[PDB]
Amino acid sequence: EMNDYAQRNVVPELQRIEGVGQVRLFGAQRAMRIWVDPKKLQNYNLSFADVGSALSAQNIQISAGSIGSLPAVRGQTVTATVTAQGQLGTAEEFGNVILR
Amino acid sequence: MAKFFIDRPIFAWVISIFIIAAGIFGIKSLPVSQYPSVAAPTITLHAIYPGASAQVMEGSVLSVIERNMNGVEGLDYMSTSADSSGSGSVSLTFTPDTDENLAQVEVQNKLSEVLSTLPATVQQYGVTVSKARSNFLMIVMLSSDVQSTEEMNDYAQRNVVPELQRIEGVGQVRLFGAQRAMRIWVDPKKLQNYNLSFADVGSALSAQNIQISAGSIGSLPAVRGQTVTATVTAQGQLGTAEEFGNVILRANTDGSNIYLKDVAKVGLGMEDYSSSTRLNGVNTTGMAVMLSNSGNAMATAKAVKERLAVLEKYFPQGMSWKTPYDTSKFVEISIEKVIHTLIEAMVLVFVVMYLFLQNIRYTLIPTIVVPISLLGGFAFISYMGMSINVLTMFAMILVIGIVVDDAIVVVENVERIMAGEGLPPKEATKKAMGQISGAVIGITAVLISVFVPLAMFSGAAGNIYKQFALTMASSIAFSAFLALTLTPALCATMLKTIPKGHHEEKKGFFGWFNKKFDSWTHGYEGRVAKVLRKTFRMMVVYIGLAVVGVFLFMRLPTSFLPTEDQGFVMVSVQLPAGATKERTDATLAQVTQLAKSIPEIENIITVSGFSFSGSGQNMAMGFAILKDWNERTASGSDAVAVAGKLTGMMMGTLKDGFGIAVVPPPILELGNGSGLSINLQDRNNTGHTALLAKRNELIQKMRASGLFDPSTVRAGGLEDSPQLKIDINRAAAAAQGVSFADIRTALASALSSSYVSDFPNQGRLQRVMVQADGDARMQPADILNLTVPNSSGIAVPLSSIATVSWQMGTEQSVRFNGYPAMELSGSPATGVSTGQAMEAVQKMVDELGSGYSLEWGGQSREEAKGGSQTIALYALAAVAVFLVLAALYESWSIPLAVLLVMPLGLAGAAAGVTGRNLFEGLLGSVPSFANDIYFQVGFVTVMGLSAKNAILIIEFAKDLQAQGKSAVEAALEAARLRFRPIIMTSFAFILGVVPLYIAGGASSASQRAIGTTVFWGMLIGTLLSVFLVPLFYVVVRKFF
Amino acid sequence: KMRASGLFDPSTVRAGGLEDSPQLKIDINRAAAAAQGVSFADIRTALASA
Amino acid sequence: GASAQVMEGSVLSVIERNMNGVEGLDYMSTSADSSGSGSVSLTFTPDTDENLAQVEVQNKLSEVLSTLPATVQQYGVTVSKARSNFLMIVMLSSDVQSTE
Amino acid sequence: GYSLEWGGQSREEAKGGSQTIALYALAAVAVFLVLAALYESWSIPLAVLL
Repeated sequence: EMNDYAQRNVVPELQRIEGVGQVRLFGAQRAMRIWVDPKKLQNYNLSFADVGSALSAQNIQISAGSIGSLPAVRGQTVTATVTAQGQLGTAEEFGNVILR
Repeated sequence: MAKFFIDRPIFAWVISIFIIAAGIFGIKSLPVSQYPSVAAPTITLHAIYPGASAQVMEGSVLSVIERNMNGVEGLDYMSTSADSSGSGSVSLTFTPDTDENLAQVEVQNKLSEVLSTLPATVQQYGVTVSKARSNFLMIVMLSSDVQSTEEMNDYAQRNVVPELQRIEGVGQVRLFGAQRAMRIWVDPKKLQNYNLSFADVGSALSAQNIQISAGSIGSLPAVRGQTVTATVTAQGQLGTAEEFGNVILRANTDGSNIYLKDVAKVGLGMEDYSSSTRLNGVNTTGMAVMLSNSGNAMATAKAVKERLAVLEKYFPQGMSWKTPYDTSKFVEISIEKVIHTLIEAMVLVFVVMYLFLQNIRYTLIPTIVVPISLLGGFAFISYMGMSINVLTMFAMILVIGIVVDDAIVVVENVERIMAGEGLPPKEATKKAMGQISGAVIGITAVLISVFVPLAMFSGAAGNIYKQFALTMASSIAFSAFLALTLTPALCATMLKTIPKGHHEEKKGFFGWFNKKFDSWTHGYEGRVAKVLRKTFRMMVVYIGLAVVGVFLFMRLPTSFLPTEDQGFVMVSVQLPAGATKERTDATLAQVTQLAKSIPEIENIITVSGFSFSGSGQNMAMGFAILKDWNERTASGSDAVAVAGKLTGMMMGTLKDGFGIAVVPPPILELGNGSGLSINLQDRNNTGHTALLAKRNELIQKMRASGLFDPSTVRAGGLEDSPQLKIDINRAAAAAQGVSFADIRTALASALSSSYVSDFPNQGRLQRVMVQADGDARMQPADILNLTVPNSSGIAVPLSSIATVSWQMGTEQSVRFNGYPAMELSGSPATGVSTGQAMEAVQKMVDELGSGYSLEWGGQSREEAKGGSQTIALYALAAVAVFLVLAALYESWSIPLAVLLVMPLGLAGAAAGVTGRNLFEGLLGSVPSFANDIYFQVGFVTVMGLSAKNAILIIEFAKDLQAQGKSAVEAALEAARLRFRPIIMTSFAFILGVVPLYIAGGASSASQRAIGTTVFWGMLIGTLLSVFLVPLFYVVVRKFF
Repeated sequence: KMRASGLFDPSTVRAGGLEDSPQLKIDINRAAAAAQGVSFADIRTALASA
Repeated sequence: GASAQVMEGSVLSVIERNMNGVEGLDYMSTSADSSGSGSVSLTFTPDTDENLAQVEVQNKLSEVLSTLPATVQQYGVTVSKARSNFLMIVMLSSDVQSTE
Repeated sequence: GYSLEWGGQSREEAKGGSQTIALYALAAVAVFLVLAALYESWSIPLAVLL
């Protein structure tokens, strides 16, 4: 938690000083680590490439667009931007990633 | 020097010739513009990503770009801005004294490795690295009334743009509009009828529309016996819409394959259809000709107009160029004003010298001395790498009296010695030079010591003051060197020997003028002798005048540059959220019909879909450009009255939306009128509603419990908008045959556009874009779900899985220094400085919880610094002038006698601007005079000239005491000897600034602000100095 | 007209550019490609891998 | 896969027409053969350092990198501020092996 | 419409055509100004320019 708070609030604030060239944080920031048991992949006949394809296909930003764009017909009045989340940000959501 | 240059007139004449030649070579090698390099290096990116909201674009590109733009040498601050259009801008502002090219290539080298983790959509359009600091020369408009916007844009890009940026002087031409592209208007009903989609259409557009590299017959590893080598050309790329209409999508087993002309609509169009430009109601393109550094602006505009006439000789039926706004005409009127005041100053100096010195051979001396000093000042301008602009010419206007004053006071002493002693002009000029050589050396050193700390500030005001300092100090030094060398030769060779008794025994008009001037001098000497007895009452009334001058100076408002008329008024139309382009165009047509009913407005430029306060489908802007200054010579003809009448007509006629009409200020980098901006940042990254609640709490605390003019304080960003968010249920998709990439591809193909490949269109290469059908995407009902991963699979639409419902979401995202922020606006309403308002808003943001900070941006960063740059430098300049006077007079107390004319100019200038404000407040508009840059430099010039007069009086009084005279007697003879040249240079300066007092037209506000300041300062300073300087000498001689 | 004039000696005044050579030109007929059943990816790969 | 017409018209033309505005530049000379290899030669004024000109060329080049085709953005535009004449020709000779 | 341009040494040789008379006039007026400064006469340096 302190290494994640240092990378987001302490490191980019003190590296804008005239003279500072490198800020080497002894540690690492936050990431989502998935520890896979290889003995369970032999039972369900799965591989790491299937997990990678399921993580690349189900976790992506969905940029839909807008309703009533600028090349419109004569008569359009209401314009509303469509926003789709379509993304994962918690561990209990990442636990339900569909493989097969 | 003075004894050496009198017996050798050619030795000074050739030095004057060298200074003339250096000034000519400097004038012929100076850049011409209107405003100098005031700005800091600023880098703008302008990334493109169509079909996205503000938060998605922010979390996609802005957080990845801004997290790696740290460590660059000289970075001051950074900000990112995004909206719902699809274009985000990252403004990186650097520190001064930093090279902008190295900073720009450092941002480019950082973006070269930032771009590797960017998505594939922003890599096709590319993220450029540009600079915000750019010049501005001309605007070229093209109206045809028979063609469209895209055809005129293509004609300008093919025949006008490559011919305008090839001449000398033009730096960069930027078009205002989208280029041509191949739009494929695809109907999804034919796709779901023929069981197609958009992915196969994009794959076909990437597959058939492609370039082939076939190689060459007879390569280098050849066989024994080959003689002929030939290359193979295989052109398999489409370039016609009829060729694009026959793109095979899927071939059947029997025949009749699916084309692109039966399930879609292929045709030429624009790229985004966002921005439009109109001039008086017709279709009009846009070109912003930007000047380059070290170039000319007067000849460049004439060359652009000649090239436009050559192109108009080959224009088609309808098209005609028209330039509504030009900045090159801003500088020819200034040079014309400089030449006009120079000619008028020569005329008045000739008139005064013919009235006083009663001859014509004396008048030839300053008319040679002054232009060589002007050329030496121009040579010192060109040596330091400066340029010619409005501030340089205003400083050359303000230095006119200073370079004639040393020419007058030398020849006055020469004529006085020749009339008194009857000597030949050689010995008389030698005696006058031995009298006043050290005096003019001390005057020159005092003027240099005054004008040096003006060029020592930091910021925009320092960049403004540096031009005035480096012009006026150089002109003073060159005029002093000319008065030391060349002027004794002109008084020695050109002058005639005065006749004893017969000269100064006039008959005619003058003898009466000589008798009246002698009676006035006797009355002035009697008044001085009456003043020189009661020293205590005169001292306490001088102390009272000094403290009331400090009191009148302290109660003045502050400014940097006052606003002035430029010839155009900027208007902005802001419709409510959820508005299309048809209501925006109707309101802009109403704005045009309102602006056509005003006789002051000449043209009107109308821009739809783009504004300075955020771009969108409802924002719009306009520029109402007025007529010339000759036909607008009235009371209600300035841009402020036109803006007020336009606001009053917009509030009464424009029903849909609201539109404000404000005058454009001076230089944007100097935000005079921004007040106090607050960027309320968040550190813990809570959300958007908590930051909005905190911004509302700050607004309510600054309105009800504040003094920040509560009628005008508001959020200076953009309000929220209703949206059409969805919630894709993964549990319903996992229990059915619904994947996740198919919904993404369906939404990105329906509600947004796609860029697949390029195609050649008459030499150049343009884009090919698929936008499906426009009519289908009108209602919020979206039913397109498909793609079961084993078949076509039409099972259920996006009704139970999507759960479409309306929401309220923001349409703008602004981040400051990595953290998101909200833009505010303050105002120092009623006589309150910003130094306590900053502490008040600091306490208001400190009394909240931990995790909410602030950051002053724009103009408030220079006012955030302490006040140790004006008072300390002024005290150092004053003590350095004191030490120069102690070196001159060989004493310590008499420099304190000279230093008592310094509050007199401040008191006179403050009383003059207060009288002008109270005179214009009862008979006109709001007083627009304050403690700006022009008032300060006028106070500096009247301080220098009053100090010069005081040094001359003190040097004339000090040498008369060594011959067995007292203090009051030497002061009386010094006043009697110096009554004439002081009133001579005062009459010359006042008659020179009389046209500067009532000047009207282009840039007339700055001319009035310098003119009334130097007028009242010179008047009150002379009328107090000629009665107080012998009193100061007397009360110092006895006091010590 | 620059040669054989007395000021410029012959056999040394030539052009400084590469002269034009006869090249091979391929015109793809998409109508026969649609009627016979060959896509554009096959001819492109053949011409780029030959 | 380009001739001498579209290569100098789509790649070298925009670079030549947008390279104007740089101070010191006296003349330009672009050349493109039939093998698809362009060469823009920018000649400056004498008495002027290459340190500022070499970064102003890269500043005026990166603005037109987005309107360039996607093929020339992968190979990039190489900047070589070298002379054209030859100083020395080092010849290596051996009678025991081939020249490769 | 058919205009010519030079290259390399020819550009410098074409640029150094009008420099000679201007250089001679500048050297002559420099000698004139220096000898008028030193010997304090206008008639002295006119006999040196001959």
